[PDB]
Amino acid sequence: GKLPPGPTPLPFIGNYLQLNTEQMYNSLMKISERYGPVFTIHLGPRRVVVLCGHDAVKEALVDQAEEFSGRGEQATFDWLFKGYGVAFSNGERAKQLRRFSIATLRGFGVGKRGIEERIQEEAGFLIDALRGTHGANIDPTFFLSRTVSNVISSIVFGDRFDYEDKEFLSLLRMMLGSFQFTATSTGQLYEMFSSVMKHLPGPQQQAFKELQGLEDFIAKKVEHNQRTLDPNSPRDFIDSFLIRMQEEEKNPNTEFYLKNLVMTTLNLFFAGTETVSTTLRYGFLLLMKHPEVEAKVHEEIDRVIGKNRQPKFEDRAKMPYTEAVIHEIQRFGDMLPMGLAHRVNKDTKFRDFFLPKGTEVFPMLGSVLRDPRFFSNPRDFNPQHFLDKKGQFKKSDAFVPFSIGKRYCFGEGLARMELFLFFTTIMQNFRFKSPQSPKDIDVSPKHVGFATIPRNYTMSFLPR
Ligand code: HEM
Ligand SMILES: CN(CCCC(=O)c1cccnc1)N=O
Ligand SMILES: CN(CCCC(=O)c1cccnc1)N=O
Repeated sequence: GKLPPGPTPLPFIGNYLQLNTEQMYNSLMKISERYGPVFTIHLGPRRVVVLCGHDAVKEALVDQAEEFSGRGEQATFDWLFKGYGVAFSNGERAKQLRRFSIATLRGFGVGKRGIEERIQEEAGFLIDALRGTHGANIDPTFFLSRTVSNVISSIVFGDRFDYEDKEFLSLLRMMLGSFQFTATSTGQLYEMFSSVMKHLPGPQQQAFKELQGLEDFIAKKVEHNQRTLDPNSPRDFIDSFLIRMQEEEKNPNTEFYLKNLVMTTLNLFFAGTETVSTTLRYGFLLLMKHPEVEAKVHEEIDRVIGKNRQPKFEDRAKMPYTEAVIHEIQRFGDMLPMGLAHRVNKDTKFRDFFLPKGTEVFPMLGSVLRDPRFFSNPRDFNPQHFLDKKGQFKKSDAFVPFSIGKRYCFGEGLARMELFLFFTTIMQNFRFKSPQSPKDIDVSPKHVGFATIPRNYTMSFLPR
């Protein structure tokens, strides 16, 4: 029993005095610099091992992939999921749900021509919607989120929602509110002190109501799908999972049952909406602070693609600049700064430390995206980070916004395709005008915590 070094905690409050709830990333970088790249923290009463920089994250999550593939505690969410659903499960449950969720999303077209066509189909509606604003200043938040969510929604529910469906707008707010809550100083405090904070009035109460709203909605859709299920012709992710529950009814230890379906579906609908939506939203702001970057992306679209032919995922090979920009938006944007919490599944020897079974591990993916050894200017927006001196696309080992190892984001293929298609389709059609000159636009985050949330803004879409 020999743990990574770390600051001496106080009872219950843990390392609270050294952890500034407003910028947790800075606090943890300060502690790493003091104690070393691998260190122990007390997040309220919870003992956690933290990993800082590429080497430390990669050594754990890759070199010891099997030991570090457990899912740790996440207080904003555990009260609801309770260890069910793909994203929140462990061991055997995680393997089954993951394997099926992957096979099933491939079956509806993910990673092939079919999802490409669904994204092109949905982008079309966004085009119509944005033209329909006639260059007025709009908050792009829900314009983007409607379109993004409709891709995953098609797959998981069988049909897109209408843009004017008021229940659809509601659900989107639920996702937006609860996602942002994990970025706030209150979200951070909650992670430390949930056993008290759950019973107190506060922004946490609204996050709970939204997460509950999302669950009740998925439950209601699953009930409807049961009542009308055709077991030889599945219309969606829900049907396929239902069909698989039928087939596993004889196995009293199956992971395939209603709770795991509701929770996994919740995971896909939520994960499939908010991250891509937020990445787009941050990217637009970044591109209006950098019109010379927007311009070069424009000339690349104009040259490889055209003013009208709709982007296909193949075009990216011939567009290293746009690809560098997109990746740079993901690296700069640092959507999930701690990823999702991990834990060791067995007693584990890591460097010269011993991590007993169940030890919680926070991979600092943000410390990797901003690791100075991999990025010439880690703290600037610089597409040159993903370009060689020939102007060709250059991959980086520190490019980890989807995490790495056994639990890596299996939405990765889908996200990359959406980001490329949606950036390129939108920018084909419109240039972005800010009601502010490039130099007064603040690209620093509104909230940084378990998510990175861009500042509110408005913008004009001006047609080409
Ligand atoms: C820009 C978009 C996205 C980013 C930045 C992102 C990032 C991440 C990260 C950092 C994790 C944690 C993996 C770990 O435990 O280490 C994760 C997990 C996960 N993501 Fe995403 N993701 C994105 C899009 C999506 C999409 C579109 C889906 C829907 C298919 C999705 C579904 C999932 C699921 C189901 C997990 C849990 C996997 C598991 O527990 O084994 N993600 N994602
Ligand atoms: C409420 N939500 C919590 C976790 C979602 C998640 O794991 C995620 C989010 C963005 C990208 N990939 C995964 N899941 O339903
Ligand atoms: C917003 N984000 C959730 C971040 C996961 C989280 O809540 C957490 C908690 C403790 C340590 N690491 C991540 N996913 O949608």
